[PDB]
Parts: sequence; C-alpha cells; structure tokens
Amino acid sequence: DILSSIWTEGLLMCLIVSALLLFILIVALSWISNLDITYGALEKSTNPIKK
Amino acid sequence: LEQILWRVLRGNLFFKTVEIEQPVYDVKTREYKHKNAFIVFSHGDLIIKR
Amino acid sequence: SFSHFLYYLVLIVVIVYGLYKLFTGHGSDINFGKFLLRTSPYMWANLGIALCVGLSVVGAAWGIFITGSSMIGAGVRAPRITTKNLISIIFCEVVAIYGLIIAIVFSSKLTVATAENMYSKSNLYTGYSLFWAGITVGASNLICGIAVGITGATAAISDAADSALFVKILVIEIFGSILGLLGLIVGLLMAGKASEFQ
Amino acid sequence: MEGVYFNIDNGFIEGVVRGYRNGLLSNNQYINLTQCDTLEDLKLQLSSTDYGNFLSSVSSESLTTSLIQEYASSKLYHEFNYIRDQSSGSTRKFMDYITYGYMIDNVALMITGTIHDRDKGEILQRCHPLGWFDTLPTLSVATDLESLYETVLVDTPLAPYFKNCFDTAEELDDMNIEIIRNKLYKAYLEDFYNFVTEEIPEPAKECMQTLLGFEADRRSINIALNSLQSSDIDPDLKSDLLPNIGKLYPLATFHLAQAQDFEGVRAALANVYEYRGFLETGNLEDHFYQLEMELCRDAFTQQFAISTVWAWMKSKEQEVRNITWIAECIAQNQRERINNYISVY
Amino acid sequence: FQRTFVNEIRRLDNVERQYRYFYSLLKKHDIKLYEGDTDKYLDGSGELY
Amino acid sequence: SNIYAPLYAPFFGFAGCAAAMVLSCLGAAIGTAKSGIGIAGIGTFKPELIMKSLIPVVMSGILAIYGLVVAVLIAGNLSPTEDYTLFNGFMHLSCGLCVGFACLSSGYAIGMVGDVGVRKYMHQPRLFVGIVLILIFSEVLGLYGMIVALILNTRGSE
Amino acid sequence: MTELCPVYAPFFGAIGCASAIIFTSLGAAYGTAKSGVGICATCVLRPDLLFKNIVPVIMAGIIAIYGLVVSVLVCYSLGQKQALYTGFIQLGAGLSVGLSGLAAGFAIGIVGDAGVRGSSQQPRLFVGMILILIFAEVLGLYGLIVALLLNSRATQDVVC
Amino acid sequence: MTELCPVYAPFFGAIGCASAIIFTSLGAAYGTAKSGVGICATCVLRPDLLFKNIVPVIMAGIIAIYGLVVSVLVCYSLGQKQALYTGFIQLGAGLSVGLSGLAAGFAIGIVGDAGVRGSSQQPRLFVGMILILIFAEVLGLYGLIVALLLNSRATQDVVC
Amino acid sequence: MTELCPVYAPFFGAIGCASAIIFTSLGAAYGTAKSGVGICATCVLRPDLLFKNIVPVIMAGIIAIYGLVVSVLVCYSLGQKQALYTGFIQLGAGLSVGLSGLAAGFAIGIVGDAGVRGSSQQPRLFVGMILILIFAEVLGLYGLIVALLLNSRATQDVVC
Repeated sequence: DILSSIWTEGLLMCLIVSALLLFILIVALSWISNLDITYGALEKSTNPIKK
Repeated sequence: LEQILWRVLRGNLFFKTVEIEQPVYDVKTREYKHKNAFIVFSHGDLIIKR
Repeated sequence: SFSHFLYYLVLIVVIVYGLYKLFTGHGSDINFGKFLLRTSPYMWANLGIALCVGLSVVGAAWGIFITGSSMIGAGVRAPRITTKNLISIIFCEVVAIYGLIIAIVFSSKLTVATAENMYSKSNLYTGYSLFWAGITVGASNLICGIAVGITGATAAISDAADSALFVKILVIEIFGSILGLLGLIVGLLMAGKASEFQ
Repeated sequence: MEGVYFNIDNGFIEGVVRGYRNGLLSNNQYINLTQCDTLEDLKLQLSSTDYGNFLSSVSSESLTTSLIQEYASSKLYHEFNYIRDQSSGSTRKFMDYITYGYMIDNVALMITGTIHDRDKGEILQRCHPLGWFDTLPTLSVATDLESLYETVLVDTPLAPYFKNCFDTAEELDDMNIEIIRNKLYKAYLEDFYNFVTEEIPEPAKECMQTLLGFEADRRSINIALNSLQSSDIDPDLKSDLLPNIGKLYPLATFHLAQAQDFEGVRAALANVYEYRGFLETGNLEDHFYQLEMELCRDAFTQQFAISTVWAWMKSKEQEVRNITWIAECIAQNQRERINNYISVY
Repeated sequence: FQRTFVNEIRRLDNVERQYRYFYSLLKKHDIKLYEGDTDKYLDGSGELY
Repeated sequence: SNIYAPLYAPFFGFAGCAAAMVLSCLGAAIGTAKSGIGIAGIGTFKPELIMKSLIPVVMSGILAIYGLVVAVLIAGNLSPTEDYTLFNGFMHLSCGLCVGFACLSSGYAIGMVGDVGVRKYMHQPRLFVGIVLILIFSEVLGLYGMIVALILNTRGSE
Repeated sequence: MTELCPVYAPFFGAIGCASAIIFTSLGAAYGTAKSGVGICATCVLRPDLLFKNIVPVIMAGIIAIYGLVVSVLVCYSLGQKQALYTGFIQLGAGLSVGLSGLAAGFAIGIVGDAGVRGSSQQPRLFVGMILILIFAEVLGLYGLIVALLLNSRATQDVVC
Repeated sequence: MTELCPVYAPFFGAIGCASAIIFTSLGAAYGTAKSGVGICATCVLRPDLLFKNIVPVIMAGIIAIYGLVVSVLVCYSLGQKQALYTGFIQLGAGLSVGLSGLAAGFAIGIVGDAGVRGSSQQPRLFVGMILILIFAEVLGLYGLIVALLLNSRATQDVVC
Repeated sequence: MTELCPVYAPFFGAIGCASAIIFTSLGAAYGTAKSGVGICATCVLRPDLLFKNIVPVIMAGIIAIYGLVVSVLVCYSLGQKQALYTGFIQLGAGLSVGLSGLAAGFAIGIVGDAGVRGSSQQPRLFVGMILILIFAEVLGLYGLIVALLLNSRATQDVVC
C-alpha cells in the first residue's frame, strides 16, 4: 500500500525542503539585485554660479 | 569641445590636443586643475569667429 | 511579466494533471491523507522549530532597519532623540526573544522514537502540533515586528519635531507590541498537550 | 503598504528632509521679523532661527536686500544638492526631474539675454543654479533655434521636448522665445506626470499627481491672461501652449484657448469649483501662492512618500520670498505692506 | 535685538569676524598659528585675575 | 480503528488554529500601522487632537481579540488521547479561515478609513462623529467572521 | 463510508461555508474603504452633508449580511456523514454569493467614491448616485438568490 | 535498508550544512556592499572618519563567522548510514542560523548605510549608530544559539 | 542496484562539479563587469591611477579560482558506482563554494565600482577601499573552507 512507485515519500520530502530553500534563495537574490550605488556623492560636480 | 565642433564643422574637423603635465592654479576658484592645449584648423572668417 | 506567467503555468499544469487522474478513474491516487501519514514526523517538527526562530528574526530585523534608518535620519538635526527612542528598537528586538524562547521549549520534545512506535497516533500528533505552532509563533512575530517597526519610525520623526508628541505616540507602539505576545500565548497552547516523541 | 519597503533606500532622506521642515519659519517668527528697525537687526533676529550664522561673514555695511536673497537661496541649493547626492535609483530620477524646470527657464533667459546684445558675464549671474548644465553658456553662440538645437541642445536632457518648436519663424525675438519657453514646459510637465504615474509608488503617486496638476493649472491661467495683451492669436495656436495634465483639462482648457477677453476667461473658470474665486477678487498672484502652500502643507501629512522633497523645496522657496519682501520693506522704510508675507505654518 | 547690551556685542562680534578672516589667510599661505599657554589665566581654580 | 478518525485529522485542526491567529494579527497590524501614520501625520500641526483620536487604533486592536478567542477554542479541543474525527478537522479549518480573512478584510478597511479620517479631521472638527460611524461599519465585518467561527466550532465537536 | 459518502465529503461543504464569508468580506471592506475616502474628502468643505452621503457605506455593509446568511444556512446543514453531492452543492452556494458579492463590492466602491465627490458640487446628482448604487447593489442580490436556490436542493431527494 | 536509516537520509545533513554558510554569506555580502558604498560616499569629503566609520563592515563579517561555525559543527556529524532523525536535526540547525543570519546581514547593511552618512553631519550620532547596530548583530547570534541547541541532540542515544 | 549505490547517484556529483564553477564564474563576471565600468569611467581623466585601480578586478578574479579548485577536486571523485552519500556531499561542496562565491562577487563588484570612483577625488580613500574589499573577499574563502571540509569527508568509510 505505497504512496507511489515514483513519487515516494522520500522523494517528496527532499523536494519540498528544496523548494523552501530555493524560495529563500530567490528572495535573497531579489533584494541583492536592487543595490544601487549613490553616484552623486562620489563624482565631483561644479558650476560657476555658486559661491 | 570636440563633440560640439564636429557638428559645427559637419565632420570636417581637424583637431589636436596636447597635455599639460601638471595642475594649473585657478585662484578665483581657489583650486588647481589639469589642462590641455588645443588647436583647430579652418580658413573661413565666419567659421573662425564662431 | 515573467513571474506571473510562471504562476499561471503552474496553475494550468496542476489543473490538467488533476483532471487527467480524475477522468481516467485513478483520482484516488493523489491522496493527500496518505502523504501526511507516511512523511516522517521529525520533518514537520524541525521545520516548525527552524521557521519559528527564522521568521521571528526576520520580523525583528525588518522592524529594526525601518526604525533605525528613521532615527539616524531624523537625528541629524536633533541628536537628543537617539537615546530616548531606543525603546522602539527594543520593542522590535523582543519578538526575537519570544521566538527564541519557543525554540527552547519545543527542543525539549525531540526525543528519539522506537521504530515499532514510529508512526503511531501520539507521534503524528506531536509532529503536526510543533509544525503549526512554530509557524504561528514565527509568522505572528514577523507581522508584529514589521508593524512595530513602522510605528517606531513615525514616533522618532515626531519626537524630532516636538518632545510632547513622543509619549502620545508610544501608546500606538505598545498596542502593536501586544500582537507578538498573543502569538506566543497561542503557540504555548497549541503545543501544550503534545507529548515527547515516544 | 507603503512603509514596508520605502525605508530600504529612502529612510535617511525622509528623516533629514523632515528635519528641514521642522525649521520652516512659523507665523510667530515672521511677526518678530517684521518689527526690526534695520537690516542689521534683521540679521540678528534671523540668527535666532534655523538660519543661524549664515550671514556671519558679511560686514555691517555690506548688508543689502539683494545679498540676503543670494545667501538665503544659496543655503537652500546646497541642502538640495546634498539630499540629491545621498539618493539613488527612482528617487535620483525624481530629483533630477525637479531640476529640468529650472534649466528650461535658464535656456529662455540665456537666449533672450543675448538676442539683446549683453555678454554672458551678466546673464550667468542671473541664472538659477539648480538649472546648470555644462553647455549652457554655449547658447550665447547663436541667435537661431535650429543652430542652437543641433549644436548644443541635442545633448541635454531637454532634447525630447523640442518636438513642436521648430515650426516657428527663422528669426528670434522676445515673443518667439516666450512661445518656445511655454511649449517646452508643456512637454516637460506631461513627461514628468507620466514618470510619476509609472515609477513612483503610492501614496506619493496620488499626492504628486495633485501637485503637478495644480502646477499645470497655474501655467494655463497665466498663459491665458498674458495672451490678452496681444492683439490676436490663433486659438489653435494657444491650444499648443496649454498642458494636458491639469484639473482644467479638457473642458476649461478648451474654453481658455478660445477666450478673447477677460470676461471670456472669467466665464471659462467659473464652471470649475476649486478656482471659482481666483479672478473675481484680490491679487491673483497671491492666491496661487496661498493654494500652493496649502497643497504643500497637506503633502507633509503623508509619510513614507517621496513627495515630501517637492513639498520641502516649494515651501522653503516661498520662505525666501517672504524674507526678501520683509527685508525690502525694512530697507526702504515703508511698512504698510510688510504684513503681506504668506505662510501656512 | 532689543536686549540692552546688543550694540556692545556687535562691536566684539565684528572683531571676531575679522579674526576669523585673518586665520583664513594664515591657512592660505600655510603659516603656523602660535600657541598660547592654556593655564596662564586659571584652570577652574577660582583664582582672581 | 474508526474510519471517520484517521490519524492525519489533527493536521487540519491545527491548520485552522494557525490560520485564525496569524491572519487576525495581519488584519490588526495593518489597521494600527495605517492609523499610526495618520495620527503621526497631524502631530506637528495639531497636537491637541491625538489622545481623543486614537479610536482607530483601539478598534484595530479588537481584531486581534477575535482571533485569540477562536484560536483558544480550537486549541482546547485538540488532544492526542481523543478520537478527533476528520469531520471535526475540516470544521476547525473553516473556523480559522472565517475569522482570519474576516479580520484581515476588516483591518484593511479600518486602516484606510482611519488614516484619511484623522488626517483630515484636523481641517474640520465637525468630522469626527462621521469617522466613528464609518469605522463601526468597518468593524462589524470582523465580528461576522467570529460569529460563524463559533457556530462551526459548536457543531464540529457534536 | 459508502461510495456516495466518502469520509472527506465535508471538506467541500466546509470550504463553501468559509468561501461565503471570505469573498463577501473583501467586497464589503473595499466598498467601505474607498467610499470612506470619498466621504472624508468632501466633508471638509461640506460637513452638513455627511449623514446624507454616507449611504454608500450602508450599501457596502449589506453585502456582508448576504455572506453571513448563506454561511450560517450551509453551516447548519453540514454533517459527519453527508453525501458527496451535498458537499458540491454547498461549495457552489458558497462561491456563488462569495464572488458575486465581491463583484458588487468593487462596483459600490468606485461608484460611491465618484458619486459622493460629485454630490458635494451638484445637489441634483444625489438621486443619480442612489440609482446607480441600486444597480450595483442588485448584483449581490442575484448571487444570494442563486445561493439560496442551490442550498435548498443540497439535501432534497438525497440518499446516503 | 533500514526504516530509521533510509539511504536518502544524508541529503538533509549535506544541504543543511551548505545552507548554513550560503545564506549567511549572502547576508554578509549585502551588509558589506550597502554600507561599503556609504563609507565611500562620505570619506571623499571627510577622510578622517574612514577607520572610525568602518564598524558596520566589521559587524557584517561576524555574521559569516556564525555561519562558518555552525557549518563546521554539523559537518563533523555526517555519515553514510546516519539516521533520518539526525538528518532533520542537521537541517534545522543549518536553516535556523542561515535564515537568521540572512536577515541580520540585511539589517546591518541598511542601518549602516544610513549610519555612516549621519555620522558625517552630526558627530554625536556615531554612538547612536553603534547602539542600533548591535541589536541587528545579535539577531544572528540568536540563530546560532538555536543551531547549537539542536546540534547538541544530533547523536544523543540515536540508534539505527 | 545496491540501494546504497543507485544508478542515479553520480547525477548529484556531476551537478555538484558543474555548480562549483558555474556560480563562481557568475560572481567573478559580475565583479569584473561592475568594477570594470568604474575603472574606465575614472581613468579617462586620471590615467596615472590605472594600474592602482586594477585591484578590484584581480580580487574578483580570485573568486573564480576557488571554484576551479573545488570543481577539480570533486571531479576526480566521480565514478560509475559511487555511493549516494558521496553524491550528496559533492553536491553540498559545489553549492557551498558556488553560491558563497556568488555573494562575494556582488560585494566586490559594488564596492569596487564605488571605491575607484571615490578614490579619484580623495587619494586617502584607496586604503579604505582595499580594507573593505578584503572583508568581502574573505566571504568566498569561508565558502572554500566549508567545501574542502565536506569533500575530505565525501569518501571515508563508504561501503560502495
């Protein structure tokens, strides 16, 4: 009276754990992709109008 | 400068640039800056003036 | 958008697979019930404990940076707020302590079950109990931590304007902090009758 | 909701900017300022406020209303550039979009100031510093829109906005520049409004759409009134100067375009509630500044919204106008108008 | 601006501005400002001078 | 063994218990957070109005109590020593979904109304009685969820 | 036990019972929320109008009554040994009032917001808003009628 | 095979061991990057603050140390024939510190990014930054504590 | 087949071997690209700084070498009849160095780009950039350390 000859309880446990870890990884990379450098502070800009 | 002049002269630009090896001092700005010597060739009076 | 295309594709695949098994008469194969009986109870317990502290910490961290960034920004003109508003950071950090405490309590139940007793009534009950109890404490602390953090940002930016506003707005903050404590209480109730893995 | 993600980048900006808002002069401080005897007293009184020591380097006999305006404005611009420099991403785009309006005015000032023969040395001192771009003084080279476009303006962020300017005459005068100046503003606001609609989150989106809407309406009414000085103009030409994003659009803008006298314009506005009182009574100029401040004051009640940058800018700009008006009355010893500073806070 | 010793302060404020200006020139030409003895008057001692 | 009480039944009972408490907190969290922004928004302009306008926050807090009551009642019925039937498992699952999403929906409305309510109450002092009246209609949405949750729990164990 | 009455049959009924309240509550909340913004915005200038133009909130609130009424009716019809057919009917009844009530809520929210704002400018418009809201309201009533008809057949002529 | 020791049991140990260092590395990298830009943005005008302001990078580094410590500890308990109970203990230990450290690294980054900028304009504000930043760091420590607790039970009286 | 050595066991070995080099190469590519733009954008005015600004590229390059070492190490351990346990350990080692190296790649890329731009304005900032980069570089080293530990344990006491 098995669950399946292919989708055994052993395989499903591995997959849903993998799905959880992959979801956390994707969310992590989704935040990292949004790191924008604050260019304005790093590059000098000048004009003759200011003091 | 050369970007602007290229359009003004319709691509007939003959243009040379040479470095000055050390900063030049701009006392009114109280800073010193690098500079380049440059030269541009043309014959037309109105073109020279522009 | 690619992500929403993926969601619909998964949904369509699931529906078509379900209908295929159903129409061919083998609809009883999917059998979620058997899946819950055959999966080892240690998985449910450990996911409950790990996500309990995990989601609780995410809550505290998410709240802290919302309040902390506001305190530092508002503090440039008025440094006096930096020490008085540390209370707001505390209300964020504490929900991690609640998650930690539950992790201590639940850890006491992870004994080793005898093989002949592995899937018995009591052991399955403890497996389900610690999973949902851990999720409940974790998620509610995650929600609580963010809500407190958002409130703390408005409190800090108000304090920089007029000191009399701070005590008035902190009332909203303690109201927010109660959510995490109620989560803890329900967590201890759900896990109350669960026996150790026999 | 808004607060969950806003602070990942904008938390520091929002905190500092509201620090500035807490420094806006209150009505009580204005009242005190109006009772100074001399400019040297005004400096001492201002030193009590958030302005602090900003005039500490100026000699007693150097104090003049023009200089106070320059120093008070320079304080604002440095604070603006600091806030911009500490920003990134969509916020950086938003703050740059704020600058475009000023450099559009600089372009028109630069051209008109050289159609009449006076050298760039004077004009650059009259320019608004937030509107600087490195090729700006090169616009003194020529007196022809085609030449000015192909040689300079193509490189500027303003390039997309000239789509309707080249149809004009081959020769430039004050009237023709004023047509160009308004045609640019039309495309600028319509472009700015779209960027806000697309890439700015709530509640800033709704708030910012309101602020730009009022800005478009103010231009529309001013354009209509100014056109009445001309003998005649094609209504289908006027319609190209009115921006499309405002509250007056499309109904009132259509009637404004076809108006030929003050009563026509007054009738055109009478069907729009929010402005129904503007032309019937009092000074029109002050009414707009009154409504502008109230819209800014409303915007500050939001939080976790980048619109506070716009509210702070336009609010403190009005503060400089208040300071200089009071300073002029003090310097000229005539005070019957001194209480006409306009302030919500 | 109405406190009674305002004008006396203005004189000394103006001198303070000028001393700031002098110190700027010392730094422009890179000349070391000389150091006075911190204890030549008093150190919290209450000593009359 | 009783076929109506398979050993996996408690899973759905706990799932309902978790849904009851978590979603109720989400509703309460949104209601107080949105209201807090409104309360703080007027702070610099009219400090007097705060203490007499925390009503949205207090009402938003009641939503958490609705969740607590249902979660407590469910947790009181689950036990390892009783033949907790599968029918009871589904009933307690619906108990969580009802009170959970009812409180979540109510919390969202209380937040939206509360924010603009107090945030414009500073312009018009006669507005307040209207704000309270609208909030009550926003509040009862959560109450309806609790009513059905209590009825489901009453029938499930009998 | 019997094939017509699987032990999992109550699941569909239980989901239908919850569905009736989930979606109606979302409809009522959205209708209340966006109507409230309209009421609060207008009453600054026209506070005397408040109790007249509050009507949309009442209309949105009634949608939740529909969900409660259907939810209780199916709830009193659930049972440990109910047939599978009874489960499907209850699921259909729950979805019918649920998602139809959600549609009504969105309509009331949009119409109420615009109608209240307009009514502050033009008193003739109020009766117009009420008529349009009646048509929005009736979309909820149709869903209820179907739900009640379905529920009436949930146990008629059934055999275990 | 043995019912308590299925052949796939080591997977949860191996992936948990990897997860402990992977998730903490991503958290530490984000903290190092976001605050590192802030240090560059300020030091161009105030270079003397450089070595004073570097603390946020230091604290972000500690989060990775926690990940390395847990990863080493669980790694020393892997084995081919290990029980399934041991496997999920190792997964819980690795996931606990991993998910915890990931959040702590992000918070250190966002607070540190603001902190060093504020330090430039208001000298009293440096200590304020440090106080807040510790309570981001400790959130990684709580993850370590739970990991150590679970790991302590990995081999206690477990029998194949 | 002997259940401790299923036919599919080397699949995790192969993916572990490939993962070690793939993910680190993505990290090294991002570090080289993001910092490369900064170098070019600054050196047009300051060519004299070119060979001092190169360091961020070198460090980003080293990240790739970590993955090459691990990939070669696990590569020599694959086999037709390897144990499943050996497969999981090889997978864990590959992911450990791979995704940890990817995290380090992002950090070096961001701080490298910001660092060289700032270093053009303020020469005292270069030491600060190098100091921060080392903390980012070390994250990849932790990934290598875990990977080597796992690999050392991948083939002891196995009973294939």
